[PDB]
Amino acid sequence: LTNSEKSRFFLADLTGEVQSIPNTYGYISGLGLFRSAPQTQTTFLMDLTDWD
Amino acid sequence: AYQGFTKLGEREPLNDIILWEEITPTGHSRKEYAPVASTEYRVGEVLKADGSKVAAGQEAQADSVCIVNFYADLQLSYHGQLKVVGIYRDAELKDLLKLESGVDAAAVKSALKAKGIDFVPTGL
Repeated sequence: LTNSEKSRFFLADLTGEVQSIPNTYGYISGLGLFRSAPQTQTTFLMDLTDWD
Repeated sequence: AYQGFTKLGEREPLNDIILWEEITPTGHSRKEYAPVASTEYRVGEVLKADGSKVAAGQEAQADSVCIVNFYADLQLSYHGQLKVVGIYRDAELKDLLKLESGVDAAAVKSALKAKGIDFVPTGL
């Protein structure tokens, strides 16, 4: 159903196509243990207190 | 280079080491000093008569325990005051003291003990 190799006046078959999708991992991001804290400024502070 | 962290700083000591002192109409147990140039005072630092800190070998010259935080470049205390003050007469203070390098703590304690200052044991 398509042109052959090395000739234009003959025919050949395509018979589909294979694919190679890379490997992606999502275990840690799927754990959902990180809590989103959206903020406005470009730098956030924090003060640490520890009683003796 | 941002080497990973930014430390904004540590809080300066608060004036809470005074447990008991002879309080009168005026400052019987506290005296005033003229601040020395380019010298930073914190609470709990031992001072000599001239107003400088006690160094190694000068432990017997201990005069008072600073109870205010002074900023050398600003030349004002953290309470907006013009002069540094310290406890020199009879009083009871917490054992927390800030001494310089190579300063004998026991020698400083004995020198302040004779003037009337006692140091209650503090624990943690």
